[PDB]
Amino acid sequence: RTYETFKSIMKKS
Amino acid sequence: KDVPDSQQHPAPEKSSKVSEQLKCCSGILKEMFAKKHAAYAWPFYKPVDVEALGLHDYCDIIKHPMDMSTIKSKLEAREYRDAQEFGADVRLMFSNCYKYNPPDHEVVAMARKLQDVFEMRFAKMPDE
Repeated sequence: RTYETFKSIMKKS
Repeated sequence: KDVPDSQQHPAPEKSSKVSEQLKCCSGILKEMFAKKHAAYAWPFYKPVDVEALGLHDYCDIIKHPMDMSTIKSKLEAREYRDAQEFGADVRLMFSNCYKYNPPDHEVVAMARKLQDVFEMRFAKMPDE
């Protein structure tokens, strides 16, 4: 698929 | 001892440089594994958790997710055919960062920075 994601780093939100 | 049989294995029976290198590699990766590179190696100290980071695309990208710990562990596991197996998956782990993520990304940010340390490390390895 389209690379919408990345290796999410540190839930700062 | 002193054998010209270097087709299937570059090594004698195994490791004339390798395990010395790996041992280097480990001190080099475990260097990266130091809480200094852990500003920039810690997404690497451990594997990609694709169900975690929210990947799901992962298996498109990341065939062979490498991480410090893994090239560290394989290193120490002595899967490392040598350092060039070390720096292979250090960089492959640097790769899984670049392949998946944009090159401005934090993980990739480590990878390039770990690349300062790792490759400098790697270069001070044996070879002789």
